[PDB]
Amino acid sequence: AKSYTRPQFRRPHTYRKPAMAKPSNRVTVESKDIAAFSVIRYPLTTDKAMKKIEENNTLTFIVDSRANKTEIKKAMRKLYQVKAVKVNTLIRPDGLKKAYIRLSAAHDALDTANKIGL
Amino acid sequence: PLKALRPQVNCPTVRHNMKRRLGRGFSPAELKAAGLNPQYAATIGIRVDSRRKNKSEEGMNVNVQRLKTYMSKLVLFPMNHKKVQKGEASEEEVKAATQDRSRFGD
Amino acid sequence: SHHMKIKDLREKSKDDLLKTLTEYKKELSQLRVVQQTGGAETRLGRIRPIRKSIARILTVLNQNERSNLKMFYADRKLRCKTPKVLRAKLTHRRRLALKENEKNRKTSRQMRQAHKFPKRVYAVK
Amino acid sequence: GRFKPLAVKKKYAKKMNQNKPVPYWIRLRTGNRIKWNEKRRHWRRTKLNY
Amino acid sequence: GAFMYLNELWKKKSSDVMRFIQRIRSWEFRHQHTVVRLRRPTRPEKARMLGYKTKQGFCVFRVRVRRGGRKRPVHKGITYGKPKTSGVLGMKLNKNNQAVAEQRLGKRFGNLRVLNSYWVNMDSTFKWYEVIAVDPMCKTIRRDPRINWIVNSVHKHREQRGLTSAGRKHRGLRHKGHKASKLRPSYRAAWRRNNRIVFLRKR
RNA sequence: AGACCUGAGUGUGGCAGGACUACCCGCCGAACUUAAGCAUAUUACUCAGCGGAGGAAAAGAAAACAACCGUGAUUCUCUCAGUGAGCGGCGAGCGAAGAGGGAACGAACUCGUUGCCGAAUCGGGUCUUACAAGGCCUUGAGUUGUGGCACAAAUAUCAUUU
RNA sequence: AAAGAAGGUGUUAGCCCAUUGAGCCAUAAACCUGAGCGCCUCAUGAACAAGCGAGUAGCACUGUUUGGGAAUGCA
RNA sequence: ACACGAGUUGUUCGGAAACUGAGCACAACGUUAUAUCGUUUUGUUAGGAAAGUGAAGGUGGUCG
RNA sequence: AAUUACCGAAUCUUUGAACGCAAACGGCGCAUGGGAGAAGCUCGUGUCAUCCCCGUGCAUGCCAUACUCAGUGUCGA
Ligand SMILES: NC[C@@H]1O[C@H](O[C@H]2[C@@H](O)[C@H](O[C@@H]3[C@@H](O)[C@H](N)C[C@H](N)[C@H]3O[C@H]3O[C@H](CO)[C@@H](O)[C@H](O)[C@H]3N)O[C@@H]2CO)[C@H](N)[C@@H](O)[C@@H]1O
Ligand SMILES: [Mg+2]
Ligand SMILES: [Mg+2]
Ligand SMILES: [Mg+2]
Ligand SMILES: [Mg+2]
Ligand SMILES: [Mg+2]
Ligand SMILES: [Mg+2]
Ligand SMILES: [Mg+2]
Ligand SMILES: [Mg+2]
Ligand SMILES: [Mg+2]
Ligand SMILES: [Mg+2]
Repeated sequence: AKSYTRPQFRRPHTYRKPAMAKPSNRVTVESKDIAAFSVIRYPLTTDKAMKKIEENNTLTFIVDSRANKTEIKKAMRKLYQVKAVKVNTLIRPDGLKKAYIRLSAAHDALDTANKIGL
Repeated sequence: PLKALRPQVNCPTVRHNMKRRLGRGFSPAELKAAGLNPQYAATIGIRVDSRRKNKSEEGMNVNVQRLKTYMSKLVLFPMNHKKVQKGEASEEEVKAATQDRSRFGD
Repeated sequence: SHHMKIKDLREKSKDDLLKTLTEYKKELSQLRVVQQTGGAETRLGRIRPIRKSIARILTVLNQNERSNLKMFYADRKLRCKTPKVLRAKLTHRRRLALKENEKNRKTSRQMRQAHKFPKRVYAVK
Repeated sequence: GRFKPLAVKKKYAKKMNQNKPVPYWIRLRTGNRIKWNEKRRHWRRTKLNY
Repeated sequence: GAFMYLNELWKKKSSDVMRFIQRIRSWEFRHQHTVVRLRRPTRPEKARMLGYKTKQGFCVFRVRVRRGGRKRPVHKGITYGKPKTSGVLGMKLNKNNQAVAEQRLGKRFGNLRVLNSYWVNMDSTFKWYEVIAVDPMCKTIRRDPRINWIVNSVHKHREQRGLTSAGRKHRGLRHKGHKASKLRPSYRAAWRRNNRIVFLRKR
């Protein structure tokens, strides 16, 4: 090359090829339909939980502790045909994550909680 | 044989001059005096020693007679037991054949 | 009760096996609610036969995926792009070791001396 | 206080779920060895210090 | 033959022509790194003597060690106990620098099995050695009968255990007879042998 | 323009890293103790420290021992020999080797050089059930030398079809 | 009883039980067998005057190591 | 205390994502029989080609 | 479809040499692929902006290798 106008030699940019995409490294099936049964585990049936179904609108579940609030809402749509407007998660001193899940006021909380059965 | 054939060699150091024992291998002049190829002798049960020097004719003739006795006792099975190639066994020899566990090859 | 035998489970396709996996993850999930809200000891107590039959559907799904992928890389000269999960796992030392097509390699002279002077079978009398 | 790491909170959560007694039907098995729990931690007697 | 002119030219190391070439080389080697890879060896007559061939898996590295004795690393020159063990500066290492150069290559480039090296050049401060290594995973090296022994996993770090030629020097394995009786196969193999209190069974 | 040499950047295919560490290999390396004190010496070329393999490691195929009527790679054992060896404030103390009886043992081979040949080589493709010690193809390495043949167990080189 | 065997069983067991033999059955490769045995392919055994390892060995000084002492080995 | 059952709800609060300070020491380089050693903010790594960002323009589907 | 023993087929969370970058953070990337998607657009279906999940590639050194370069290194037109 030529026309060196700076006091030091910085590296010229050669042509640089992209990396190949590998075919696979995992040989295991992963069903996208069962994938929200691990998000939502089971509902609580305690006294503070029963009060919030009736008085506010909310449902309460133990969920897995490594889910965010966005993927809990999407599992409360595919399992249960309801619309979550607000999830308030809580990692308990037991070690489990508990979510308070408020429904969209087009969906009754007791009508969902009878279909689940609690 | 379980142990290969070894020559008779003397012992060094004037304390032990009057003694004899078994050597490492036959020199490639005792083998040639027995009409025998040293590369071929290692396959038919004979130990060979390229280092030993044969500084007298009495110690050379003792070990040639060990090689002359060994080849007359040797049977030497054929490669192909149907097409015999040379002076080899004749299957009345390749069926009566045995081994020794005589602890020295003697 | 409901218990997937594997002999009638290996004859299913990949789609019907997934459709009966969502069927049985869903039946396990609505027994986790009767395990928390009282629960009779008969309805509850189908928790092992469901959870072990989910384990049979997933081991038919996974053994049919490694079978249809090991017969995707040993088919032709694509065996340099075989992913290492599908390769023959041995000891780490045994993969680096010299194979026996190697390691018996010998010189043109080392072949000649084993052909000009081969080790004879013999006896003594 | 309020600050703890979650990996310390999840170790403190395991020890709460281990601080439960032996149930009674353990004491009715055949080759039984266990009367009491021998590892009942109390917060004042012995400190975990996580 | 062509070797005989190369070999006798590298025995005239003190002549004015070879003192000019080593002058230029020792200049340009002390402006390079401690470990440098070459395409071809600096002495091809001595590299092939020592095991190199112009094959695929062979590779040569030039390694630099510093000269002089071994300063004992006691703190502030202060050491304790009996006065025979009081010296700091006049003490000398029991490995030659050719072995130390071979170990610095093979502890640094772990995927390569080094066979032996050779003297290249001296300075007042440094010595240089071309260390011949070989790639055990190269398909040329595995299929070639006179070098495939290096692929077996007992030769993994020959340099770190004193199994190279320079290793066998400082172990004393250049000698065999009455000059090596205390050290065959090892000093420890003879110390253990000569000092273990043998208890015969019926005695 | 292009080449060669010496260096870069990415793509692709691989490998090293930690564990164990009883034994084993390389280094590093004490002191208490003993000498009725103590500094050489001893403990000990041992403990501790650092590095590295294996199922063993290391050694091993004479620049050997001998001084014989000679022996014949290494390793190990009993013995040599606690030595009319030797070392040592010749103090305390330390300390072998050759020979001989054995164990094992198909035990030997490969480069470099020299001489004669000179890419006959190696890797990648691909085709034969085949990542063939097979063909065929490749400037890709390589002539700054890969390979073959002969060199004391030798009687030598090429043909070839039996 | 070719079985006495040594464990169990409510109390000291050859006889209550398990055991304690000849042998039967089934085997991924590897291992072993006229270097087992065919076929294809591929190699090839036997016949018909030159030199051999150079910062090397040695020597000197120093350091260490050794039974090795006008210096055993090493640096 | 003991047994049993519960109890910690966040777009904005504290932290992180996302600052620099006293300092630390990864890479690179040197050393060391040995890296488990040193240098590494006085504007600042490394005998030291560590910028993969892109002004303006050329090429040809879109908005006045 | 007992149970037990054995073993060939699999599963094998978070870590750790720990290796995308960090770390008293269940934290954050750059490419790439898949997903879900109640706003839009579409003639309720499709499609789907951010947001949000999931897989894979990416430490560093080195060996081999098949393209882009640097050099008042030596040439050469
Ligand atoms: N009576 C005292 C005990 O003797 C025991 O040892 C005694 C023997 O076991 C021991 O005998 C040893 C023998 O074991 C060892 N393997 C070889 C040695 N040849 C024997 O020693 C024998 O020969 C020596 C002279 O040569 C005699 O002095 C000795 O009395 C005699 N036993 O010598 C001791 C003489 O009786 C123990 N050392 C110990 O329990 C205790 O001192
Ligand atoms: Mg000895
Ligand atoms: Mg290691
Ligand atoms: Mg003591
Ligand atoms: Mg005293
Ligand atoms: Mg130690
Ligand atoms: Mg070995
Ligand atoms: Mg050659
Ligand atoms: Mg010298
Ligand atoms: Mg309490
Ligand atoms: Mg990490």
